[PDB]
Amino acid sequence: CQEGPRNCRELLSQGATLSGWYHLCLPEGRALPVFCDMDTEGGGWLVFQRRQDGSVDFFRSWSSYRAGFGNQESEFWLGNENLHQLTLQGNWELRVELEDFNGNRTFAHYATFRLLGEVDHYQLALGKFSEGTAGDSLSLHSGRPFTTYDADHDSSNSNCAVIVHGAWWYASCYRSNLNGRYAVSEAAAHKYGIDWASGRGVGHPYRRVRMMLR
Ligand SMILES: C[C@H]1O[C@H](O)[C@H](O)C[C@H]1O
Ligand SMILES: [Ca+2]
Repeated sequence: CQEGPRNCRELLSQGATLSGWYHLCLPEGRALPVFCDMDTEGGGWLVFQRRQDGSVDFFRSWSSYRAGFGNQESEFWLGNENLHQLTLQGNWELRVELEDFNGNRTFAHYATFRLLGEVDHYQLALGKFSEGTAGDSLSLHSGRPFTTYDADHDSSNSNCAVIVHGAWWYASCYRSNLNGRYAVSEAAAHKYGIDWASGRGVGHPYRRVRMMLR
């Protein structure tokens, strides 16, 4: 791509008012299919992660997390390199949306979100918590490198990704684990699941999750 829209706000501004899959032209001149939410909170949100049904396996390698994986019509991880490139310029606010098995929605908002490069293991650079009924469960993870089952960078004597079955900016191990193993009900819940500590707490998973930037 020579050029095209740099982000979902630009798309909205030019009259793309329906949420859905669009192409962004990234700073290096590469076109990237992304999901834009044009409707929630004024719209213009780049949805980079979504859990909905357990249809997609989230227990994936460093390379899969780097490049992205999943299905456009359901669950996906956009990819760490994409997120690093997107967030190299500009301030992007993070909105996390969580929905439990009862359909109760709760949200968390952080002022900025940025990923460092692969050399720094896509370390998370997270702004301060602004508001959210779900509470703050990502602050712990700021300043921490990403780890996967084949790339242990956490602060644990073991590999947190293996132990807890996911991929995240693990410490030893987490306050949030949104890329963790899917569970279709509280009865099928895993020891460590799609957890938000300040929300429903560790071991008490959610039914739907999105992470998104604007
Ligand atoms: C071993 C450890 O794993 C994570 O950090 C959980 O949040 C709490 C705990 O059980
Ligand atoms: Ca370790």
